[PDB]
Amino acid sequence: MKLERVTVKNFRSHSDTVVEFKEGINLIIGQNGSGKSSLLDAILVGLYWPLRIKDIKKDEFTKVGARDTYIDLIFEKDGTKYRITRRFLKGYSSGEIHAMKRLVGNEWKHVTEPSSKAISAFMEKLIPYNIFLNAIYIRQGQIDAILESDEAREKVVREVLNKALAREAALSKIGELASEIFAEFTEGKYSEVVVRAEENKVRLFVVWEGKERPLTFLSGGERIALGWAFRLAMSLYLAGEISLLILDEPTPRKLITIMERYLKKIPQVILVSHDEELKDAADHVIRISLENGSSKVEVVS
Repeated sequence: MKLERVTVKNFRSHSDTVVEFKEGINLIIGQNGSGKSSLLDAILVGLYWPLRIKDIKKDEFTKVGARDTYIDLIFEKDGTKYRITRRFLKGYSSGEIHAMKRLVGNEWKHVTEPSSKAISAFMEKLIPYNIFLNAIYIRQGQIDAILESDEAREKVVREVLNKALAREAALSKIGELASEIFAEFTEGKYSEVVVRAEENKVRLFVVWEGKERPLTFLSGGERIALGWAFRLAMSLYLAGEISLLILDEPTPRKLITIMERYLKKIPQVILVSHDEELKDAADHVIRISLENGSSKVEVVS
């Protein structure tokens, strides 16, 4: 899946936001409170309405203000360009209008009935809900939680993936994938990460000199590298392949190398951050700022 264009009108601080996405790493940059994460949220809801994204309530779309709330997402998947349009009307005569069309030549045509249920049903076939919200979308805090502790890690795994028979196999596979990725991250310094399952506790080890070692055995960058390797391994386990990554703001140097080496091999990456240092590591730079109480976009690269 490849996002192309997102238009958000009257959702949170986005009065009239239009963003064009392209191949490679797309960096959305700006100070805190600019509305980047909310734009991501808008994309997610735009894709998977009326399913629950995070703790977002439908009211934010259906019952705020007098002006229409408008979400318009254009994306490509398997050669076909799709366009989802959701319009929420306010006031006395309030309601909802939902459409999903595909591009035939130079004209948009409905892929299904213009209703929430049908569009949802279609999207479930196009890209299942749990896939996007776990394989594609990397929510902020998950890496930390992975690197926090065994219980937290267990929490993250349980969150991302969802009867221990499948749990074990899943963690084994994820172990393999994570080994493979972490082997790349550390340039072969390590070749095997061990993911052990226990009663409400997922243990994560790295092998050194044949013997296993815990998180503290690693350097500062090696740990974050391991966390990323694990999370990405889980994504890969879920999707079977990584074509699109949407990265919520990573906690505020190894990120640069992780971007330069790994993420640039991915067809499309959407990254949100306030860190200017990342600009050189991106293929396309979109700057967003809060002005007069509304988000404002400018294209840099």
